Amino acid sequence: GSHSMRYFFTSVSRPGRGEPRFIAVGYVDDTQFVRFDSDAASQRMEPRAPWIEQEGPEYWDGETRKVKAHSQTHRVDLGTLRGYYNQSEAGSHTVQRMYGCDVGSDWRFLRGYHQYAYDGKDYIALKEDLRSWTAADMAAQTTKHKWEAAHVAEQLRAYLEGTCVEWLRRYLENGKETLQRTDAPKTHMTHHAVSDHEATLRCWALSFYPAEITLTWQRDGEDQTQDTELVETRPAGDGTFQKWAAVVVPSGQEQRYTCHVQHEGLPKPLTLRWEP
Amino acid sequence: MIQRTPKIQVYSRHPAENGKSNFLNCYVSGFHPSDIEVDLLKNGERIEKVEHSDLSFSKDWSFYLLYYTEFTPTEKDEYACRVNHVTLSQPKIVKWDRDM
Amino acid sequence: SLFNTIAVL
Repeated sequence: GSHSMRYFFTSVSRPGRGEPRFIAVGYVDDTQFVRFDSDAASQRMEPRAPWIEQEGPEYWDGETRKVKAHSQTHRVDLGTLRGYYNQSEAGSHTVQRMYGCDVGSDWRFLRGYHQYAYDGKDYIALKEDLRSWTAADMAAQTTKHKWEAAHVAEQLRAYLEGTCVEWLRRYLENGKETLQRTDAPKTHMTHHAVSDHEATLRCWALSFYPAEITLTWQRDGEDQTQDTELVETRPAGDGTFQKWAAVVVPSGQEQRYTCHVQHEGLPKPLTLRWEP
Repeated sequence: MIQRTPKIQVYSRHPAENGKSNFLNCYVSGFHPSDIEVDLLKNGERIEKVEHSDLSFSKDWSFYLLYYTEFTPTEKDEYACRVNHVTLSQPKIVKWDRDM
Repeated sequence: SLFNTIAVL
């Protein structure tokens, strides 16, 4: 299928004392593989998947140097932004950045992105052409004009189209045993008497990867939305995901209802029915 | 300065069986800003050995974190997650239901 | 692998 490499960066200013807290994490698809935390003792980029551990010392050195450079850029930006928004030095503020690349099922470049937020709202983003920027407000507009004049996008474009893809492909192959494996949902149904006249059926999808999944209930072969509940997809902690969906039904009518499960790991969708 | 209140789920990693070791999860998501206090509780008391995931965020810039601990469920022990955040006028407690 | 040089605002 398609794949992506994405890096996420957060920097939170600390007005009482010291420098901004900075946290960076890197993902391939739904798998975290590296982290940096400015408050950790190591002051190094750290592995978070086994397959990255085979990278040699020059890798770790270079990623550490780069991530620390990123932390400084975010520090400077927090200053610039407090000035653009005419904010006092007293409050804590946040910058967030995400960049990366997607490839298609042929592992060739599909799209690149580079987005920035301030205090949890869009600030500036690279357009899909990778040559110009979209600014959300008049402060970001000043950034857009500066970056366009300076051709900030051209080295970034070359990274997103070239370097990013080359690394993503390297990781996919070195991480093959997990990154190229789908884990189909392990499914089951539970039944819970609510009263003498109504029951809850809960359809479970467990231990799947990647996280994208669809669970739908049908009654006599038509989609049912009322009297249902769905939870957000949640991490199990072991790199896989969980979800459930439930429906409330008249006792004795359980067999009318089917739960339908769609996932990349399933060549055909699964249908579950309470007929135990 | 947008603020968003956290969603909370409390659940086990594996189907819970009394006397079998497991992991108790508190998943907090949808929140902004990122400073958040999360404790897992056994019969009301704060559990000491709790780890958490590295801070990341969703497509709408809101933050998510997994807090977890090893535990061994029993018939009578109650577990919960307690969360405090600038958006809450008091800490929110969600009890673990083994069927959810 | 990270990008080598992110520019400031």
